[PDB]
Amino acid sequence: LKPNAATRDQLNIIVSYPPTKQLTYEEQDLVWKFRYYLTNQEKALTKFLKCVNWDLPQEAKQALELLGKWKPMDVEDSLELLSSHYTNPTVRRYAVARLRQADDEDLLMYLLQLVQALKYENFDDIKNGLEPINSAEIDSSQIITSPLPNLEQDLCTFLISRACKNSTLANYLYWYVIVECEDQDTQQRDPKTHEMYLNVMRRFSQALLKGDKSVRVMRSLLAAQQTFVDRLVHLMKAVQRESGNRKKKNERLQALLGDNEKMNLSDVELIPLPLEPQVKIRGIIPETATLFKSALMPAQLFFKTEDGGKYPVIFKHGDDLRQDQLILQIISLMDKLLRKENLDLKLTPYKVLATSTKHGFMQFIQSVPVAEVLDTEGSIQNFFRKYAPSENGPNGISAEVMDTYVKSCAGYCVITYILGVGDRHLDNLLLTKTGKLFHIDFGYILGRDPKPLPPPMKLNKEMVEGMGGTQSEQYQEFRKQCYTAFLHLRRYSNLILNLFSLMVDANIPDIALEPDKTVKKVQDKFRLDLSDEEAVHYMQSLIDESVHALFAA
Ligand SMILES: C[C@@H]1COCCN1C1=N[C@H]2N(CC[C@@H](C(F)(F)F)N2Cc2cncc(Cl)c2)C(=O)C1
Repeated sequence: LKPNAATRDQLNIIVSYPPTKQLTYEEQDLVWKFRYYLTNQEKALTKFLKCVNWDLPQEAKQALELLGKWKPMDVEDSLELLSSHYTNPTVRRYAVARLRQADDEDLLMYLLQLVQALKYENFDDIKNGLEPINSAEIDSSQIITSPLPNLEQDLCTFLISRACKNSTLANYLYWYVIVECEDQDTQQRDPKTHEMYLNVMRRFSQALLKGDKSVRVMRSLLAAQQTFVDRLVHLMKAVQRESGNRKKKNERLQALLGDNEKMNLSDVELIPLPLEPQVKIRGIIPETATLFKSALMPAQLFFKTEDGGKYPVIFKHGDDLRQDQLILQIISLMDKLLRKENLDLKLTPYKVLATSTKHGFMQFIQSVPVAEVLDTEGSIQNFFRKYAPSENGPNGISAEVMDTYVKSCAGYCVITYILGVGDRHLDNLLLTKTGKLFHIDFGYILGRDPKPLPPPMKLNKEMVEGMGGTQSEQYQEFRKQCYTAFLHLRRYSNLILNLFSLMVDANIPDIALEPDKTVKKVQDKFRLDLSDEEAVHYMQSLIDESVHALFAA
């Protein structure tokens, strides 16, 4: 029953191993023996469930008795029980029971991954949920637009249940499920999975229709959004087909946008913007809409908002926004995590929402790429002097602007390092007149890069020069903020890792390459082998080596 002191210490070693580390057969044999003692340790549960062979009915049965008797697990820990690693129905109900304890604010932080977790759920239990054919004959983008006249819930039931009580959650659940239906690789390689997402959508549609006055209206709005996107897509196809230069294309873009009788995109009743449903839109301003220099022909569009505002967006048609959608979702979570630890590092986690595997939205943040900053003002400090001057301020620039700059440089240095962001150049490093420095274009992630031998630390001459060099007080503050952000993010390793673990079968280019090796790629950047004091030095070493190497050119 109770182990000795030396054994109690041996078990403690195991309980606090990283998630990618595999327990040995004898290691598990020990944990299995003292499973009743381990009951008082919530962090032991994870290690315990890794000892069970769910193909052995009595072992599974034995384990589930202990699950009900175990110390209730964390909401961050419950995300591990929804991964592909656990498919036993009761285990997955336990995970959901722990999510029933979370706020919608947190549920929203994990919803991208939760929608993905439906792939490991029971497809029949989801089908038998439909109250009273070829799957290709059922258009996903037509379900909501064609309305017909303790451990009780599974994941599907739960997500819909909460989506009816909350309009924001419903908007994302809808679009996250819409893109999972629209996935052509899933349709072709796993037809039974594609059928499931359709059944989740029909269940959601049905659930709304059975709801009250406010719930029933959510279904109309969702259908109004679908319809708007559908028409924006048709407008895009048209402009991309239009023969001529960018000038002739923009003429056609604004021409069609101006034609509300034909297109219905310039004047509409207030509908939640798919990208940020907290924002209601009146339609697109035609005259301000144009195409970017890019060969894809993406469009910058100005949405008239509920309160006279103008919300710029990038609408890409002919591209998959899911990888950028994941990266921006992680940067947002990491920013929220740092703020929770009272460390606001002036980050720019703009919104990205793929509305299909072929099209999506992006929240446009007014800025100038550092490339252009140099092409016109010659330096980051010259640019900041122009738009943000102060006589008493450091290097003849405002304190707030200088402070925001150092803070975001440090924030992004750590995040881009942890997420292993490749293809870094001055075209995708953006700067704001408030001092906000941020990265865009997440086409190369988790150590992937177009060029061979990419550096682990994405830092350059211009960035350091903008700080007033290596001997500045600012440079010292930069270092201090890097290693602080790092220790804070390392604290939330389990969560960042469990979420990435739920993206292995998501069809994210750079995750698909090595799904098995993905979690470890991230897990290694945290350097969980090192103590906080060691980590601080490891970070300072990265910075030194990086800076020395960049001046050596
Ligand atoms: C929404 C965010 C944040 O706000 C800023 C823009 N932005 C992005 N811009 C972007 N891009 C891919 C390349 C091109 C595009 F989309 F046209 F194909 N550019 C335009 C672009 C490129 N370089 C500088 C600027 Cl300001 C603008 C992004 O993945 C994100």
